[PDB]
Formats: sequence, C-alpha cells, structure tokens
Amino acid sequence: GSSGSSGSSKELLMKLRRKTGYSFVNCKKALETCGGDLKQAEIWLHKEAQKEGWSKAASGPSSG
Repeated sequence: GSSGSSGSSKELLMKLRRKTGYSFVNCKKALETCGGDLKQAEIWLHKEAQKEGWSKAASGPSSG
C-alpha cells in the first residue's frame, strides 16, 4: 500500500476497464468527468455511446 505522485486514478481505471469494456483512455474520461465513481462512471460511457454511436448495439436511452 504505497504511491508516489499523489493525484492519479489507476486502480479504478483498471477495474472500470473490465466493468464496462471500453478502452482505458475512455474510462479515464468518464472517471474524470464523474470523479472516480465507478457508478457515475459506468453510466456515463454507456450514455455517451448511445448519443455518439460508438457501438451498434443499443446502449439504453433513459429520461431524466
């Protein structure tokens, strides 16, 4: 349990990588936009996809 330059989210990035499945660079964005929140991070990526259209499959358009 040690670290160097305090100010980075890797442990969460690696986890969110397998959770959602999106590339590392991607998850990183959702993690920064949300603030290290697997939940608020998993929903983001999915949402962005629905709008942008990264993958064919339907992400899941929700209201409010």
